Amino acid sequence: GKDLSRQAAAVIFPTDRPAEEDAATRAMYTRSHQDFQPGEQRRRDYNWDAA
Amino acid sequence: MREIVHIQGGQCGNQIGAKFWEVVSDEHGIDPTGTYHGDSDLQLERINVYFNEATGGRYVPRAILMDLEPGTMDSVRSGPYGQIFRPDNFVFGQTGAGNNWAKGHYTEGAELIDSVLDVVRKEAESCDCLQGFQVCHSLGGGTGSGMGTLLISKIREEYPDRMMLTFSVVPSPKVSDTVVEPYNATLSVHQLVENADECMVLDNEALYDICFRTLKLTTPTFGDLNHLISAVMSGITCCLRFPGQLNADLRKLAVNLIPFPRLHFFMVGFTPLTSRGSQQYRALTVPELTQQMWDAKNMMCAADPRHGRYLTASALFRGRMSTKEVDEQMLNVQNKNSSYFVEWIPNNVKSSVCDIPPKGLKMSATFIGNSTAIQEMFKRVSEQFTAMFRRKAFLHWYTGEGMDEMEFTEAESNMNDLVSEYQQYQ
Amino acid sequence: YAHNDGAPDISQAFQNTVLVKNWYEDRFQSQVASATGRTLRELPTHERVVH
Amino acid sequence: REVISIHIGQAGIQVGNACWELYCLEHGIQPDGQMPDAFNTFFSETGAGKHVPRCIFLDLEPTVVDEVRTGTYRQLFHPEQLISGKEDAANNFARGHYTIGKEIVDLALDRIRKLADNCTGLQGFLVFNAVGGGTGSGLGSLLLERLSVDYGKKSKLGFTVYPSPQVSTAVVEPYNSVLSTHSLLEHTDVAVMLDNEAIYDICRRSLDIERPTYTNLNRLIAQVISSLTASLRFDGALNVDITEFQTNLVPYPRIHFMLSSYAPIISAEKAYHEQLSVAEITNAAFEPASMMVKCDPRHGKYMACCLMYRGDVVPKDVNASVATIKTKRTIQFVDWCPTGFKCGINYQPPTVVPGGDLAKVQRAVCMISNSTAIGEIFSRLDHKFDLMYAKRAFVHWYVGEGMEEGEFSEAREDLAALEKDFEEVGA
Amino acid sequence: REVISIHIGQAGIQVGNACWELYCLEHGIQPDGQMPSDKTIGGGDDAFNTFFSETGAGKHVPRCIFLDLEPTVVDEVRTGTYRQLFHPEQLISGKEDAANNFARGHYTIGKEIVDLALDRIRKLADNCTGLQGFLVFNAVGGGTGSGLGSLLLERLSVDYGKKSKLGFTVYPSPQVSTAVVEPYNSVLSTHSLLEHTDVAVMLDNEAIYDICRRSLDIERPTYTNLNRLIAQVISSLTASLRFDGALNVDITEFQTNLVPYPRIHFMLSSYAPIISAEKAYHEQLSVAEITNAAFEPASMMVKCDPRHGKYMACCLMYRGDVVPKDVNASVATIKTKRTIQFVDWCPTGFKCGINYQPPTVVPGGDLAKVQRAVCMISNSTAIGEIFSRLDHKFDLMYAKRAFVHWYVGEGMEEGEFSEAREDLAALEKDFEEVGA
Ligand SMILES: Nc1nc2c(ncn2[C@@H]2O[C@H](COP(=O)(O)OP(=O)(O)OP(=O)(O)O)[C@@H](O)[C@H]2O)c(=O)[nH]1
Ligand SMILES: Nc1nc2c(ncn2[C@@H]2O[C@H](COP(=O)(O)OP(=O)(O)OP(=O)(O)O)[C@@H](O)[C@H]2O)c(=O)[nH]1
Ligand SMILES: Nc1nc2c(ncn2[C@@H]2O[C@H](COP(=O)(O)OP(=O)(O)O)[C@@H](O)[C@H]2O)c(=O)[nH]1
Ligand SMILES: [Mg+2]
Ligand SMILES: [Mg+2]
Repeated sequence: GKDLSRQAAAVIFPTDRPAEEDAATRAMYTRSHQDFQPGEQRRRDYNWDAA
Repeated sequence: MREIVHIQGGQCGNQIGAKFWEVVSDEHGIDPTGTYHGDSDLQLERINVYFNEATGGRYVPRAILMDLEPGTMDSVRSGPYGQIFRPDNFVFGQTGAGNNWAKGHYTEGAELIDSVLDVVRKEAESCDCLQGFQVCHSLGGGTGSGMGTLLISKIREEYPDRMMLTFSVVPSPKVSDTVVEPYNATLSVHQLVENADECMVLDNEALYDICFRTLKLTTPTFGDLNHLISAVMSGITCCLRFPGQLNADLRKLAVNLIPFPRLHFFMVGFTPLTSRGSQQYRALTVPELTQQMWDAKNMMCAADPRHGRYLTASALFRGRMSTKEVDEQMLNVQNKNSSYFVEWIPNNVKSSVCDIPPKGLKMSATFIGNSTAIQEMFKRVSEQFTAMFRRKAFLHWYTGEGMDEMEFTEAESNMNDLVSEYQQYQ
Repeated sequence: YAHNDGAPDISQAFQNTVLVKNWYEDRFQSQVASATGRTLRELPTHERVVH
Repeated sequence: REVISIHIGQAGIQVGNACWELYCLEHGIQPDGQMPDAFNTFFSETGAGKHVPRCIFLDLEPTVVDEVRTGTYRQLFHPEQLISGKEDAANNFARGHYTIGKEIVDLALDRIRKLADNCTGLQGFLVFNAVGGGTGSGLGSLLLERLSVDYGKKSKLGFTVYPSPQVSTAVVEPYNSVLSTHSLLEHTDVAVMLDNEAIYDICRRSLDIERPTYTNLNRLIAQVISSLTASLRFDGALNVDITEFQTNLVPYPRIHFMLSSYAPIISAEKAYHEQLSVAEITNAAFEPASMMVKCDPRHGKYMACCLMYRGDVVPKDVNASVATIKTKRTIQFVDWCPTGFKCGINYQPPTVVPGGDLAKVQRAVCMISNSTAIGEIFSRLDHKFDLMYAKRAFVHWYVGEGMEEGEFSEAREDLAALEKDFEEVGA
Repeated sequence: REVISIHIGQAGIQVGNACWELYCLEHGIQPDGQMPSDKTIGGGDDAFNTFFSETGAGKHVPRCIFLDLEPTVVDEVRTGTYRQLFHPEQLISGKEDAANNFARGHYTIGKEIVDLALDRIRKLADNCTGLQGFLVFNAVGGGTGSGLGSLLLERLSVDYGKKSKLGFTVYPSPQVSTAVVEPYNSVLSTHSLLEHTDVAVMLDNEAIYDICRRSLDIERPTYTNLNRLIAQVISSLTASLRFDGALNVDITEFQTNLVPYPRIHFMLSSYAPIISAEKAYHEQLSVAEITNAAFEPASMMVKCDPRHGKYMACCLMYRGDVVPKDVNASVATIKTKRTIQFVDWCPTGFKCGINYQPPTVVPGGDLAKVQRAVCMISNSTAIGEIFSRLDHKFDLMYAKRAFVHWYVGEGMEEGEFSEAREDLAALEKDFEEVGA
């Protein structure tokens, strides 16, 4: 039963779990821990409308 | 006006001619039902050369199909532009030769050639002033070679003054379909050197290598080869069909390319041939056409022209262009590789220009080269013929039909004398 | 001579998707075939071999 | 264009019993005779809605014949197309050639005469017989004689079943095979040998049918015949008719003997397994593991070859494969024939029979070649013929039936002449 | 005026993948290669001409050849967005990689790929009419870009020779490294790059990493951003040919004005202002600060210190809104400053250049379109310090005969190792001799 269930595949490759989107929480992670996605600039809170 | 009578023999001839009448019908813009559907009036003025009006714009071709198997006729009527041929021009036996020059030249001809002679006579006197005849056939098969060469001989005896073009495919050892291809080839070429006016040598080896390297098709079926041959034949006859700045008829090509009555074996090339994946790399300029024309990889015969000398050559240009660039380009390619041309004839290159490119094209050119490197191919055939005739392999199916071995000796002699005189002029 | 110039390849043939030997040109043929709607095999010889 | 086929003996009509099953299945003809122009070369369309074959089955024992008459194909075959004698020839060439032939052969030929009269564009005859027996050998040779007298110039494609070297079912089959060859030489225009040990090894090795009967043999032999008449039957890119084997493969009037081959002989599982391409089947059609005659062409030299292709085959790759064959040197050709190949292509793929052991293949190759290993065959058969003839064994059967020592001597020295012939041409 | 550009190796063609993206954006050409249909180019489009050769109607093919031995990255170009721009015949691709092996890349596979590259570059030069010179792209650390690249430079020098060859190579960083045997491959590369090319510009990687970290405020840059600003450097170099400025210099000027000695040709490059969108808003951009900015090590492309060296010559290309009065004033301020020192060999150690057209960047982001920018190409002795740094770590591995068996298994011998080692020592002696 166990090697037919094959739990190791599920733990090593978590296909059931959703992938890494974290649409809005990525913003708060960048704000708190300064951890951006690779190809991104640091984004200030400039009101570009005022200028 | 000036009239071309098309004649097709054998399986090869029947299929390549089907594609030929397809592309000519395309260039004159006539539908597969037989009515004109083009745009300009420039096409209507020279349809008499290839078609005849029957009723209500029904332009039917001036062609004669000839074979021995109905399978060729089924393949004729199956495809489009298979319904526009006159059913009376579907002359066809029933028995079949099948790789036998004897059967193709002594028995099956004996009761087929008379009926085709009646129809080609009716076809010839239906028009006023012939330019000549244009025959496409094979040399490996029986019903094409034997029946074709017998017709060629008989029609040249009756009409000795009219021109004659023959597009004959010759066999190569690397693309070697039949077994008695030498026995049929040697006997046919021995008939051609005495009866045909000039011969355009073709072969499947060059065509396959062209479709691999220059077109880069993965499955080069016969229809593509037939269309490339069709492109050549249409390019040949462009000048009678359309006006230009300097027209050149077939007789004008024959006199500019035949210095001696037995030196009439050409090698042929056509441009442009580029893979449609690279159709935007290349522009359309006369030097771009010339580099592809004079290349050895673009000849339609398995003969390296750099292994010999060009005796003469001719280039037929289609489309609006500049004559200065044409002439100085031919002069430059003549002076640069000066050793590959003969010395006792200056200005070996004849040129011509018509102002209408083929449909879908902007500017094209067709190449006819009378080189002395054609003797390599006939030597490539003669050595096989000697190997067979040494101890008479396959000989009885010929000798037991009405042929003698003296036909084989004289064909051997004529071929050896031809390759000797080509080597002499080298 | 001039037209031999090569040795026939002892190799298997994939489709146009795998990048083996002639996938580029075959891909262009197949693309225009999909553009018109008909298959690659069914094509007029001129459409397949002239400009 | 039509061709009529004749089947002689106990083997002949069992091969026909499988062959005509294939034809019905390829042209979609129900076993009761009606469809639910390509068929017109085999099935004449009598009346309205009924096709009835251009064939004759014949034998001297009525057992296997009326087994046909009561099989699945009762309504398909004309009642009198199947001819049946009263009593067997019983493994005796003289009995099948002089006593019983004199009364069956005349009914056979004035029967095929009106078969030929209903026919219009006859290619020729193709025959199916075995030489180990008496009915196939004796009146098969007697019929072939009177065929050559009547028509002659029409081709005679002969698919004959020679005795295998080791595997054997009879005892006097050397005598009968020799006496039949003595007439098979100057009567059949071209002949294809078919042994049984070679096909048994094929079904054992490739198809992996461990215990095969005759029906498997008959089925794939029918597949061969269909693969070399497919050119007449259907339209191909390059079709070659029946008169081609006459020309492209018979260099001398007494050298007409051809080894046949077929590829791919593959079951239902190895099909999904293997990527069928023209290169490997053109290669596999040359190793003796796929020849229908137990001999080794390594010891011989090829004279001519012919290659039928069926299905999705373009001339490009067949040309490339034969180029690789000509450039290889494991096999060798005679020097007195450089262009040793003929091709032929037809479009329709070979169909499968329900319950058969061959799979639906995209493309197939039927190779028919000439060699000198057949000269090795006749020598190996002549050796064991002399073994029995030195002691004059079994001779009293033939002499009491009507023959004498002369026919034994002359057929012996004729095979000697054929031996000298093959060894002279091969070098 | 036409210049053809060849790309050898994994690094070179990715730089080109960014470089041609920049060019087509500068001349406003869509990825397919046709011009924008709505906007009319006009009859005299001479500017496009140096790189793109007009063929037929409305199609521009670049005078470039990507070539490499592993097919992966090349066919990614063949299947990417620029499928229609290059068609198949210029993108030369091998069958298997050189695998960080100079010998394998120069002798095993080079013998069959270089001839095909050469009679293609012949046809490209035949299509050309006013050939100014070549410019090559390669990273000397790899196998293909080092081995076959040097083989290509040699056979080009025997074909034409007199024409200038701008070599934009990528050297391995001292501490930042991705390969192991790149000391061997770099040394063997310079063995030919010393006497074959004319003008060879060095581009390190860690210096660019420091630039994207500090000025571009990209905390983790990928190769894309590196290749993007390198394409900015190249475009700013050839903008004098592509466009008409107030003071133009062509490609033969670096040949005369920057290389005082036939073997001392290695140029440090720098660019300014490398700046984001926010910093540009907060910073007033003028010529004096960027003329300064072009000389601090915080804006150089090679990780070295010009403080420890003395300048041989400097060249300054200006793009955008630049008048000659204040650039003359800034270089006056520089020549009167004493934080940097020139050699006593050349009193006039500058070469200015002004072009009207401003820098252009990908519209997506990472770089604010500025009014003016500068690209500096100088010559000093810190480059000699770099070579000595690589020579030491080459000698360390060679002393134990490490990794030598792969090369001699390919077919090379200890002779070229020893003679390249002493050749680099000769280069060190030459730098120390001229610097004094
Ligand atoms: N491969 C194969 N061989 C067969 C088949 N039927 C008979 N044979 C062979 O025929 C050979 C002898 O001839 P038979 O068919 O038995 O009988 P016959 O030729 O009609 O001669 P008679 O017995 O006198 O009627 C035997 O060696 C069998 O191997 C068959 O269906 N397939
Ligand atoms: N600037 C930049 N450098 C790169 C890039 N890709 C690779 N490199 C450099 O190239 C060096 C190694 O050579 P590569 O170009 O990767 O590989 P190669 O030169 O083709 O040699 P082979 O892998 O053997 O074919 C590495 O040390 C990198 O620093 C890139 O995209 N941008
Ligand atoms: N290019 C081309 N060659 C063909 C075609 N059909 C047949 N052939 C060639 O013709 C040769 C055989 O000629 P064959 O058909 O026997 O001539 P026939 O029997 O007299 O009609 C072979 O070598 C084929 O390559 C075709 O459609 N195109
Ligand atoms: Mg029996
Ligand atoms: Mg690499």
